[PDB]
Amino acid sequence: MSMLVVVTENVPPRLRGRLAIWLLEVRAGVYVGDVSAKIREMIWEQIAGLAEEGNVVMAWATNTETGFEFQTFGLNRRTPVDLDGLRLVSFLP
Amino acid sequence: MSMLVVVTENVPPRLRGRLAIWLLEVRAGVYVGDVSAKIREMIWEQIAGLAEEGNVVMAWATNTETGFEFQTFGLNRRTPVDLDGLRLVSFLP
Amino acid sequence: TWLPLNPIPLKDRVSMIFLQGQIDVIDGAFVLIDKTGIRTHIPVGSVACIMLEPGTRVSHAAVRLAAQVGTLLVWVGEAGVRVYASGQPGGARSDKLLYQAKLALDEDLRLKVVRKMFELRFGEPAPARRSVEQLRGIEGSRVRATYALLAKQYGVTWNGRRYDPKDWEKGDTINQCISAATSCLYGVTEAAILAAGYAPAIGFVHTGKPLSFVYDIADIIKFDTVVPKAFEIARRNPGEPDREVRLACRDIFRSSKTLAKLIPLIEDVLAAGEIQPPA
Amino acid sequence: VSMIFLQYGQIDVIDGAFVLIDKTGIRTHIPVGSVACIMLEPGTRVSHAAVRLAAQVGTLLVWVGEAGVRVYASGQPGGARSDKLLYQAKLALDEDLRLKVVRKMFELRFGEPAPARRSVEQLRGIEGSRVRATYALLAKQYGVTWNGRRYDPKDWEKGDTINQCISAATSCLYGVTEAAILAAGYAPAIGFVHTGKPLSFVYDIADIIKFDTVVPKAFEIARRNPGEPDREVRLACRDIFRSSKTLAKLIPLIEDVLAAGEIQPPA
Amino acid sequence: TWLPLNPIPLKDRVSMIFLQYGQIDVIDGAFVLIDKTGIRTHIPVGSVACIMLEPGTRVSHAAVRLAAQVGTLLVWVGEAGVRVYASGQPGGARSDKLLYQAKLALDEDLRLKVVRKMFELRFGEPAPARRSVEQLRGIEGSRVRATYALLAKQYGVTWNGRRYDPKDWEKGDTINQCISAATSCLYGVTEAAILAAGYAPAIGFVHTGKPLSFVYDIADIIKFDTVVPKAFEIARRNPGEPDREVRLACRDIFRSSKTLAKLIPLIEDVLAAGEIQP
Amino acid sequence: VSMIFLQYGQIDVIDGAFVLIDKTGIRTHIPVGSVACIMLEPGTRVSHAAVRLAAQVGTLLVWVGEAGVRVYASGQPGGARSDKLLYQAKLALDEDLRLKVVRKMFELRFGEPAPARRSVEQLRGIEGSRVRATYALLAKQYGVTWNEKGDTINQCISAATSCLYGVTEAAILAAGYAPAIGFVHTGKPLSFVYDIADIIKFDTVVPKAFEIARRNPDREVRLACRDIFRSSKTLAKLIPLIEDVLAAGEIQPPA
DNA sequence: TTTTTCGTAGCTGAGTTGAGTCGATGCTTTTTT
DNA sequence: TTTTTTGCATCGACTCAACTCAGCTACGTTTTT
Repeated sequence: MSMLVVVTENVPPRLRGRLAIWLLEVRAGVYVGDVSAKIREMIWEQIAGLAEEGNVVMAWATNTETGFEFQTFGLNRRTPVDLDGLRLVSFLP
Repeated sequence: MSMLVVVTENVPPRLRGRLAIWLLEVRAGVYVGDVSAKIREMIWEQIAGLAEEGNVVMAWATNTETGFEFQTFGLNRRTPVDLDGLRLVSFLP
Repeated sequence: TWLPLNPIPLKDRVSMIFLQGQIDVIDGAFVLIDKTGIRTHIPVGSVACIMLEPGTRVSHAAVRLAAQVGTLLVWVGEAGVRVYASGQPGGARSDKLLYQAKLALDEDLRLKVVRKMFELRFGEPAPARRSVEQLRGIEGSRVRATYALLAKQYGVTWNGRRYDPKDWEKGDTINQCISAATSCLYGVTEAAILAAGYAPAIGFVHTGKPLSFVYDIADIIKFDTVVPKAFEIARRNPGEPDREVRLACRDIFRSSKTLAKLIPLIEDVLAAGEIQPPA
Repeated sequence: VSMIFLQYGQIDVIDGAFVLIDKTGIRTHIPVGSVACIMLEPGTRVSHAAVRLAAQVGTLLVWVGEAGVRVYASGQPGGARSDKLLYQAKLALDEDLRLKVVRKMFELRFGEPAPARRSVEQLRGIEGSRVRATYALLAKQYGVTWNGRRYDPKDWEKGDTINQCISAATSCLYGVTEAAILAAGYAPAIGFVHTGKPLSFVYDIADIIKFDTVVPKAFEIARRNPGEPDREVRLACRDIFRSSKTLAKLIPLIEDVLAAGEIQPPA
Repeated sequence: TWLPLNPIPLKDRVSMIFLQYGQIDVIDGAFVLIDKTGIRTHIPVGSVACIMLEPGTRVSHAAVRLAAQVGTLLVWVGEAGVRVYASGQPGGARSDKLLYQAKLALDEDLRLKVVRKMFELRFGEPAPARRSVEQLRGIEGSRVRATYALLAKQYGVTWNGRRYDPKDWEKGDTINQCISAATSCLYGVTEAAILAAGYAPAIGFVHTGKPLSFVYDIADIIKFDTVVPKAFEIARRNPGEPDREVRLACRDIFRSSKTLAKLIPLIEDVLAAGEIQP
Repeated sequence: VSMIFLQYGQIDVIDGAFVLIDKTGIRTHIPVGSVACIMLEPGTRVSHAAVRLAAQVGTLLVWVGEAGVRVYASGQPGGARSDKLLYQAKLALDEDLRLKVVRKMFELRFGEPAPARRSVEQLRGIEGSRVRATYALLAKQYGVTWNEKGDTINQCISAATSCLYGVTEAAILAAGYAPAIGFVHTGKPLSFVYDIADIIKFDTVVPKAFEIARRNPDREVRLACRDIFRSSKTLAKLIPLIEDVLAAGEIQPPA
């Protein structure tokens, strides 16, 4: 069981509500919760299945170095960047 | 050491960078990190001191029932509401 | 264009939340709106039990939603007493139901089940070769004894467990704490039994009434968890005891793996009936 | 026995009576003594006091679709009284009683007694055969091209128009049947012909009367081939259920299916 | 208005990050890496203990200033990741600690005590008594060779002594180059630690005279418990790109074996073995 | 000690020598043999190859503000030479020698020998007194009222002394000593900086602080100090002063 | 007697907040022993 | 010899993405045993 954060942009209302089923929406498109691994993977496939032409980034607490991991769906100008086994964000144009 | 999330809106550039010192900015005004308690209250006092009158919500992993806690600075149309010892968000019209 | 909505495991949920305004559905999410328009979002999929207080009015879609995410809705009155419940209509799976049934119709199997309940509730085995109603005599006696002892660990004026079916202040503060607390327990227990796929009506110690099995299961853990803190609250003579009882019930349910342990409790309780389970 | 379908308002309480309220004020008056079950159709909103009232008099609330083509929520979940469940149960796990219940189901469905030299697993071959025969015969008395009923429950539009019509129809049928079984006070999971799944008995009851009304109108809609056959098959099922009181007549049939157990029923 | 910017504890940070693209600039008061294609990558400089700058990087004045304020040591490295230069907090020394270390260094009795605790912490059993500085450091040489031999044959790696060529880079053995990358990382976090504690990296006890004497002293205590073994582990597979693999292994070791966490207390405990209290 | 202040460009290497680059091309060429220390002023950008070169020839890089009114970062952090740190240390911890230096510092500051009366605690009272006299008299020639919420004059004085601490720290780092190890001032991380700066504070910096206070400001006091440090080679002559202060220590210096 | 009444989702066009950049200007400064 | 050149924050106007809501129109529906 670990803390989970889901950040959405330009996502259809139905996914906003679906995420509001399990998580608490502290900001517009910023959701928070505490879930299991498989609840997280379900939440994810809900995201993938429903984001359409929005873009979502999901991050959760772990045992790793940085202390968390995160994955994305769709395109955003802040992308995860691979750097010596560290995941960081980069801007583009 | 627990996972930390800081969501800012309408905050001056200097606070955005100041937060970029310790946390990783996965989306615009959405910061993520993993910090100690005292680093969290330091970051917070940074927020209070630099947000001017934009609005920020900071949430961190805890041992409590929901699994996390969260705090706010400034006004937002999503406010925390106390409900049977649970903090939830509510909208205003 | 569309995705299924499946309930998440009970051990992974918040035990209960008390509402409230009107419950509506927005974009497929449970929403609480008051007279001033304030919408409050409720993670219904993350709760095992939603207690609806007076002055709430539920839409059709809302009850639908609660059912598909497998959250039990419970309409309660003042003094927080359980009144009505709503959940998944086909929420029973036949193997488990017939298992429970065959366990209920044979009276030897019934007896063994009762004895396992006894040994789980009081810790050490039941006097052998005794019967169901004799066992419930013993259980009555041990129960009063327990109430007395609690009453004098916590220093609360106690004259027995009596309440009234028609008004509100005709009962002692303690009895009220007790009925609110027990209402919460019956909440999560009904949630558990329904989730496991059994029938709340088919009981072994208690029978005949619609929550017999609920009573049976709950009474096993009723004095290990909620009632002591009911007394702890009664001790303080507060103005509005039911909310404090709620909070106390929630932290108790979580601190002691109560949700986590409820389904397995049911399973080994029934497993004491010599017949092998479905899976 | 007695029940009422409410829709398009708020159910609240006045003077201790069930009331259906809209923008025009009180729409339907209901005295507490006259309903055992209230079917809540879409667009309804239940007051707290209404639920309280229902609870005092032991009234079953059931959240349904229109005319009960879908069942969504139920008060008294998991059955209300122990006896109906144990009655049904005892009828189901004993296989002599199970057998007799099955043959009564058979004769209620086909109008003729089942051969005593056959058994349950022997019988369902026979009724299977009659079913293929019936589907064939219905198929183009109405003029719809037929090569048999095949489906795969993982996708919907692979099957031909007639088959998806049939499946919308039977789904609605399962709706009102589940509704009826819930109203009678029995459990949808404990079946005799069908077993194992949570809606076994629903299937059992429903296929008895499936060929009365519902599959024929399924075929009619498939024949004239409109744009959205699913919704019109659903609506047509709804109107059939409403005009022919299907839920109302479903209950006694159930009581007789089970009473065909030689064991005396509850009160 | 503006708020002060103070450094966070070393134990709470990521051990090191290697930067190697374009130019390091400051934006809105944050450490930023920009390449020639415009891609800006933000670096949480305050959350790192060491920023290793590889060739082709160019640091702004404001950047080095920033790194110093958040107390991150900057380290300029070469090919095979060898440490070549460092930058940080100019007044980074604390008077009581500096004088403590110094007076510990000046009389050779205390020096000897300090050296012996270093020995005991490095090898886990007390040092043969009555022996002197150059003698025990002779012993240290012998045991070190024994160690290199032993590691060389557990990981099954051909070993011909520790030799390198300070002119060409690919003139050195695979293993040795791994060893030099690893030792470089360790010197990184060790220098960070010694500077953070307020001591001087130049004032050593076993090693003396050169600017990283104390760094060598401290690091050699824990170098064979942590980094060199995994250096040999990398050397065994003969990868195409040994340097990056060595970094990954070093960070992984530092986090698993509490290295950042225990480095300062190690220092304090080494020096305390020598007479007078802090 | 040789040093060069570089400003508004990129420091890179050409031919194996330090070059300062603009869009206008090579701005300042510097051979490796002529600098021991390179002061990097604001608006500078250091290449990797430049640092590599500096490291090879042992050249000290110091990130400073303009004219060194502020010191921000230093290569070879914590001093680079063991011998000088221990020299200074040894001079500071035993108190007869500490006494040697304090008195040399006294004479360099006031032009008059310190009375043989002495240790360190009795005089810090005297220099305190001579200081009150000096502030008073300076306050009286420039005609300024004499008695961060405060009067303009003291804020001027503090901007000025801050700059002074800047250039002094720069010098101490350049010489190779440690800013923390002081003789008059002790304990604090910049003790020696205070010690050195208070020797030369009054000949230049405080008077023009007063001139600026009279003309009525922190920015202009800072910049005016920048011009003072630049015109009168302050950092350049600071180093020998430090070396001779410490050399007053009975003990022979390093090489 | 001719009683169309409700909740919820999708769509489209408007008000609105806020992020992100460009180009121009000011500055090399957040100080006190 | 008259060599004014750089990095970085601030500010003000502009573009632009996206949230939020109101009014309108459909609809009671995600099925198969």
